[PDB]
Amino acid sequence: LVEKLVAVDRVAKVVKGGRIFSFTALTVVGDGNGRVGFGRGKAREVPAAISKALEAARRNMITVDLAGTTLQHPVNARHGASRVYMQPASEGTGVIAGGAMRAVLEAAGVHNVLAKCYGSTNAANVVNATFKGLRDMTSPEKVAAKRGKSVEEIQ
RNA sequence: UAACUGAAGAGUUUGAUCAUGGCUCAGAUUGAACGCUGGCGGCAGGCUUAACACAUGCAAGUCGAGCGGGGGAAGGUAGC
Repeated sequence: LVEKLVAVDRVAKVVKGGRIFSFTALTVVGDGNGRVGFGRGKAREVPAAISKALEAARRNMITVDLAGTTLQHPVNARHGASRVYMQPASEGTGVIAGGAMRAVLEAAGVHNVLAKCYGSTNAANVVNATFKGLRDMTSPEKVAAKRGKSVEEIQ
């Protein structure tokens, strides 16, 4: 099970006579063959936050249907102010995307894809948008089943 | 046979946060200039500014089988 750590940030909370500092961690876990999830964790120390984030990522998982090593069709997704566009590519292209998208795509098992961010580049929001798009991608068999047709009829 | 296949972000407003929004950076390119340094070859390029003023040399001649004159070389013949 491959695990990636997207970002680590230090946050502060104000009390009388000083401030309390903490750490947040965003991580993405996956199997490399269509199962992927992400999570966040808050702690006083960085390793504890990473462990909690990994546990949350393992608890929140979905299944993604791929076409070999690439996407089925172009995808547009959004979450808040972050918008993402993803497009299938031919073999040998690679993963042409930013780090936040790259982590999710590589954990989910995509090898050739072109991706682009618009709007805000906040890591959590970008991961959310990419996750939603991968969740909502469809497939010819599902399309044929829903329309009451055959795969060769659908083309 | 073939004539196309293509898109990455980062820093900075606050005691944290999300958004909006400017500024800055990572690329490619040049008829370039400057600083330090400097062996060779091939192929290219070389006043972007004053359509400012120009010394000097060259950059449009050729035809005697169109024509009349006129020159200077030799040769031959004569004499002394």
